[PDB]
Amino acid sequence: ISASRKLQLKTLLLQIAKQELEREAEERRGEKGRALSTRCQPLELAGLGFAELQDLCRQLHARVDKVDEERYDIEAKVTKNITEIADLTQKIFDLRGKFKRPTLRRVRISADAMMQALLGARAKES
Amino acid sequence: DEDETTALVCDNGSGLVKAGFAGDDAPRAVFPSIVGRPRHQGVMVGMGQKDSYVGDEAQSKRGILTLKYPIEHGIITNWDDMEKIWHHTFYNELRVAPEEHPTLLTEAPLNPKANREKMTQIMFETFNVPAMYVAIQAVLSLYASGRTTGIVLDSGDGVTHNVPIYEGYALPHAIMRLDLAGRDLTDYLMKILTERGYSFVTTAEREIVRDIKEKLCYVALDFENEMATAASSSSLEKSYELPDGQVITIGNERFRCPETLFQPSFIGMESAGIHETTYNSIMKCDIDIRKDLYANNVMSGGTTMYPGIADRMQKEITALAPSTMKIKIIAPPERKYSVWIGGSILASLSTFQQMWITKQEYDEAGPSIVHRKCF
Amino acid sequence: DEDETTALVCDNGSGLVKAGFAGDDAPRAVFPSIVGRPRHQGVMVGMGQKDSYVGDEAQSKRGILTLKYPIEHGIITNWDDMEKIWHHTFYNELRVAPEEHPTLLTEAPLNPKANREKMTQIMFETFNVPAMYVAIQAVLSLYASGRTTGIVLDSGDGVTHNVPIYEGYALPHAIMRLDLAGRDLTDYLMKILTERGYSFVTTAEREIVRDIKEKLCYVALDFENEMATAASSSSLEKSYELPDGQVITIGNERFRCPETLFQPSFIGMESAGIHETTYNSIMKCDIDIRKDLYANNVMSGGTTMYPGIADRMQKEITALAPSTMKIKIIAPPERKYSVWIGGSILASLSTFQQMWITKQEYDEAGPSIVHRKCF
Amino acid sequence: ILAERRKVLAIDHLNEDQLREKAKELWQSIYNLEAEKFDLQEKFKQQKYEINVLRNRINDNQ
Amino acid sequence: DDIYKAAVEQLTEEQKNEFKAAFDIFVLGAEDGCISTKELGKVMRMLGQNPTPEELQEMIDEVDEDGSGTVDFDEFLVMMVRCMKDDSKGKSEEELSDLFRMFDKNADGYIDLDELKIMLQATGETITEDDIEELMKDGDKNNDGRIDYDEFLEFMKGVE
Repeated sequence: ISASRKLQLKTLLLQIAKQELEREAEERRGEKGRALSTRCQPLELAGLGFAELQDLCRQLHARVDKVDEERYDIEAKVTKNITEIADLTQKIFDLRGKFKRPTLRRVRISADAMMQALLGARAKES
Repeated sequence: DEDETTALVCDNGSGLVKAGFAGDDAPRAVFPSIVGRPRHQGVMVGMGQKDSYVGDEAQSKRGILTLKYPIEHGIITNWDDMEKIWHHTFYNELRVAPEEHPTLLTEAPLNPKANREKMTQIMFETFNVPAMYVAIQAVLSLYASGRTTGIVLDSGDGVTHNVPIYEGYALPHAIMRLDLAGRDLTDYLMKILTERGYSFVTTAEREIVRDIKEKLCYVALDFENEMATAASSSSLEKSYELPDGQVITIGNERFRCPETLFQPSFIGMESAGIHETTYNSIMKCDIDIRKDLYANNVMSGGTTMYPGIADRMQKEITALAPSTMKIKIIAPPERKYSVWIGGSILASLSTFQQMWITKQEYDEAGPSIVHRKCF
Repeated sequence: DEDETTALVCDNGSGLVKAGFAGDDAPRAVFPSIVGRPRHQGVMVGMGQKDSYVGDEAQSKRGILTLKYPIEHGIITNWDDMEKIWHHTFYNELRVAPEEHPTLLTEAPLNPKANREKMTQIMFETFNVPAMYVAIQAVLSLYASGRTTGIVLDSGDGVTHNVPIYEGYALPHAIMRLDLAGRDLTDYLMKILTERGYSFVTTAEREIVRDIKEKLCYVALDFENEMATAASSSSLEKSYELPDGQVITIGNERFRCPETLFQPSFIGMESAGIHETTYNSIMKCDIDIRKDLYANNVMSGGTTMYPGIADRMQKEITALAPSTMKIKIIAPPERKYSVWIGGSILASLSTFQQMWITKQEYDEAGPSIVHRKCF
Repeated sequence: ILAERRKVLAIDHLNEDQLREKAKELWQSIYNLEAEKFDLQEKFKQQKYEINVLRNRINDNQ
Repeated sequence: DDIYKAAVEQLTEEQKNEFKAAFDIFVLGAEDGCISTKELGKVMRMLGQNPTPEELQEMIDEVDEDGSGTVDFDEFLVMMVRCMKDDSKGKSEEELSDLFRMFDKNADGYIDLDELKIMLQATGETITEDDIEELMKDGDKNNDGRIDYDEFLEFMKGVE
């Protein structure tokens, strides 16, 4: 088509697709930061008794230990599926890609560059 | 000429050096592994002239030069001459040099290790390369060919390596190296052309017979039937133009030269030929490997440009091979250039960026480092 | 992912692993009990390549792999390899994560503790299965076979169990662990085929002989007259196509191999063979039990698929057995898959829902719990 | 690793300011590990998603 | 085609006139009113040259989408003008995958129609169900109405 319509389309389209990812993500990171401020909630202080205070230090401490363990598990499995991304990706990609590197032509040098090297100063508005 | 520090690639044989930069699918120029020297006493002055000539200079002024080749059967015996050829290759004609670029070299798996040690020292100390890697020619042929598996006949100028590779791994126990290559085929041709009344002895003559072979010769699928006619009729003869306007007419010699690949006994070699040699590289591998190597006979290097080679090889292997099994041959247009091309592919692969020896590791270990870091 | 939190069932023998979910009538997939590892040096780069391959990957890529079996005559000795086989089984073929489902594993009770303890531990600690149950092979075979009473002959790859059961009860004093199995039959065949001019000594070769055995061999009800002819005539030889297109023919050796089960001296074993061992298990049971076991010899496991085996066993037992009495063999099509089928049946019984170890009882007690909760 | 997923817990000899420091630095380090948990879940969600893709192309090849 | 029109929306036409001037300087080299194979040869060995023959025979046979069969005048012009580099953002793998998430909102690696329809409707410009017909032909390389990602990739790789 005489489709400047299509050009501004597709910029806007990859825009809106990353934007649906982004609304996906606004929901996600809301939950993220929300759970952040809560999962350890800025705590309350005035007038308390010392035994309870050391109990709470120890408590939040073991909570570090435990939350560490737990997010670490989410990591380990994320990592397993990450290796899986590596491997499904890489290995299906073996079934499924690998000349995605095209005929990598360096005659696709900076083409404007070799152009200019052969033309001179006639290239000013672009 | 270039706007990036891309690796440079050089395929250095006893014939010519193919060279260019990584990322291309061809060398930028070819540099004959030749240093020429005058064999005559000068009389005139103010004539320019060189003390020694290299590459294409050596061939262009060859009328009064003796032309020597620094590499024998894949080994550099004269590396001072290779440094002059390389200086020209890099700084005058390709317009790139190891000084500002990492460099990949191509080699056979059983190439004497001392030869890599010396080339490694030269590129790091004479050309100041920031990094190096010496790659297997069979690997390079498989990348260029779109394969991870096959028997690669790398057909060099002075030696043919013949190494089976399966799933990207070497199967070294089945390497059938043969001391037969394009330069030996030339020797057979000049001896039979000598019998016809055209001796080729001196340098100009040596270059002509090599050129005759490259343009007139072929193998054909059936030698004996080709000869029954070629030995009986002038219709199979071709006249080649010699530099002085004279011609040489060649008959069955046109195929008898190439035939040495199938008949090494023609030059005094105790061998059954390249198809038997290929067969053994397949047949000595485990039976669950054999099927993939029979399906992947890979021709590379030079001499594979001879008409009929794909058919001659596939038919001979099929005859040697077990029945039922399908024997297939790969003989792409990227012939003779596929080793260089594979060098470009390998040098540029993202999976290979950590495989380079840096000029840190090199000086700490010295040139022998190539024996631990490359292969 | 399923329509119920059904148990997953995996029958892990020394040969192959059969797996699927409880409630089905077949395993969804079968894998060799193999973890393969490359025995070659890589030459090409960016080739992928695993440290180890499992199951069917191990067999498909076997051309350059050494293939190991983590299970030794019914005992897992390498549990890191079984964990990888299981992960593949559960996530790539069954497509179900054990975290949401109970898992049933099988063994002979004759197995010296480590197998049931480690099987229980792997599923609870590396897969986080909510529950576990290690089952008896004789139980599983009788459910699959439609019996509560009889002798289970499970002559598979590892060990022959030969355990008698009466009214659902074990008669353990009569169970004879027998070191005669399908794996030994393969080794024998490799050696006698070597005598014929076809040596089999490597991993690929061992897998070929196992395939030959499975497709070409039979036992014969009358081996003596069968060998008198088979050893005299080519008319009784069967051709087998080797992976590389070569052909091997096998004559009396075809049955000579299976015959070892009745002639264990062929592999150096001091044994009466499977027919007499079955007979002795019947004999060792009380006199009012013996008659029900004679009438109910039940085939399970592997090697029970050989032509002439149901008749060979029934006739040998009949010959050892007293007169008047009818000796009978049950040989269901659920052969070799019968332990897995029984697992599906057992896991799903309402009377077996209290037999499961939960992932609570497990952690409070540790893996030694398998000795209190399963049997 | 279990025994040491705990930081060092210093609440014995010093006064109350360092006591609350101990507790709440634990709180925030938790807080962090809480983040990492949620977000590794998130990563694993898009992970299983793009690996839904990956298993699809598996099938597309096997 | 469409790309031609957008890029001419960048700049104006008097430019094109002076181009034509440059070309009267060049336009020596049409055998057939086209600049075809022999013309590629002629105007390129004008300096003893020809494109990297991948480019050259490519133009000869392949980039003929229409059945032009040859390097038209238009096609040699195409190479010689697509020289100076200006494309934007060519969006691709990591982009297209995060996109594919809401494309294959199914969370499955196989898009359904209307997630893509929503994206289309919310781009910022025009969705011809002609072009949606295009995209069903393209995106789902399987064309099973559900798209594995790389299908959608090559369906969307490399464009503004």
